[PDB]
Amino acid sequence: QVQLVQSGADVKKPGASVKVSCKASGYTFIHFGISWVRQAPGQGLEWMGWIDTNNGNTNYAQSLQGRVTMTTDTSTGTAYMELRSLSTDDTAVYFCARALEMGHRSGFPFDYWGQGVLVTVSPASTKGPSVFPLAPSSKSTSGGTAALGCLVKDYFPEPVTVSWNSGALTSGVHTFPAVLQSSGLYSLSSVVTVPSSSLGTQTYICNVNHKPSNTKVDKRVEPKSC
Amino acid sequence: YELTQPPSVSVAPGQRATITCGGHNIGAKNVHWYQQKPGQAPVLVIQYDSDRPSGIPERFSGSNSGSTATLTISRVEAGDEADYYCQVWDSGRGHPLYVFGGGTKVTVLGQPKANPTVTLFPPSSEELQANKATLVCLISDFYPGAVTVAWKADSSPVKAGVETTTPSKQSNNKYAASSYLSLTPEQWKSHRSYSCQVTHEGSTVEKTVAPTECS
Ligand SMILES: [Cl-]
Ligand SMILES: [Cl-]
Ligand SMILES: [Cl-]
Ligand SMILES: [Cl-]
Ligand SMILES: [Cl-]
Ligand SMILES: [Cl-]
Repeated sequence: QVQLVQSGADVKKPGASVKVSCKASGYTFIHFGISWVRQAPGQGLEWMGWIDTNNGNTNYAQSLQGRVTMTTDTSTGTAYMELRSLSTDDTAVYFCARALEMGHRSGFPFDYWGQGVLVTVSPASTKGPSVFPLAPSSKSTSGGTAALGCLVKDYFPEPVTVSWNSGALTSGVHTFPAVLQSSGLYSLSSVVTVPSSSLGTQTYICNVNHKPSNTKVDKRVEPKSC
Repeated sequence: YELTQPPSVSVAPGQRATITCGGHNIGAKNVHWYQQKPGQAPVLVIQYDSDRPSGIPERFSGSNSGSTATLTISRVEAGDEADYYCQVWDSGRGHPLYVFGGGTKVTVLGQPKANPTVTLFPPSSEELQANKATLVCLISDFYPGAVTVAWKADSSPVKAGVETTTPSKQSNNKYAASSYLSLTPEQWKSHRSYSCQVTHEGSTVEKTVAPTECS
């Protein structure tokens, strides 16, 4: 069976370069080209370029002109993609894919793919979060339910974990995946839905843990003074 | 060359899924189709408009004519839930290229429809006092797990400063997603209101907050 095996990804600073590898096996390496395709988190597939493993032809996407270079090493059956002058816009999963030929009169489909590797571009050093309360509505004066939460802002790297009331509150909790801002810093939120009649009696504390910075925050979330 | 796909399709098991890919005279091109499940690389399911690679089930078919190419999954099965992408090659006036469509999220229905709950938090007093401001729009308890989020200042759409997460499952097996609008304190207090509008399965729910009102 055809296999394409990728490595070389890392966290990179803006301005740096990355070189991703794609090691092929199970077919005649020099008789199929290799395309490179990237996918920003939550977004679509974008073609970067293609290299002919037999003759060295390289065709690059116009939007990457000048800052991508593709090479191969026939002796090891490996293709490489170097991307220079990285910015936070380049955070993406990078795939290689087998594509027989691409030329002025042909463009074969991508019939086998590497697993994909994540390149994260950020200027940030390790940074603990700033935690702000997401207070329940001032209108939840009576019965029913009320949402409240914690906003966990501007940390690096992943991950953050959140509990409520030291793990005593689990029903109705959801901690969301993080967003990655153009600053290269992550943020997320955690929410819990509680009886609105508890808002004056029960304390609510979010327990935020960011192990990379050895930070723990216990943030009290109270109704608003207005 | 531009390829246009619908963002999402919902289909019941045993019914026909239709995924379109629009382009100018796309019927003069060959279209290839890919299937991608979470955390995985894409898989080629149709090549050259209508040809099934070896190993692709016969319920996948394709056609291409005029300005629309179509991937059809007949008698769709639960395991066919995935994102689907079309792709073409173009000679590029002497600089050849490939292009992908934006992708279509195909949900194969496996639980009851659930309309989203939307909760919009204004900037906290604490955050404002730190000279920052974040509107936090939390979207919960919905299915299918596909939404579009749109932000407004007063009545005017806002695109800059927005980050949105891809829906993922809650403890109760419904989906939730989150969206954020980052603003300066000055921007926050200089408009009458801000809104988060969530589109789900053809209809919309909007929540509004105001800097002068205790939400
Ligand atoms: Cl290597
Ligand atoms: Cl593309
Ligand atoms: Cl749609
Ligand atoms: Cl795969
Ligand atoms: Cl395969
Ligand atoms: Cl069948």
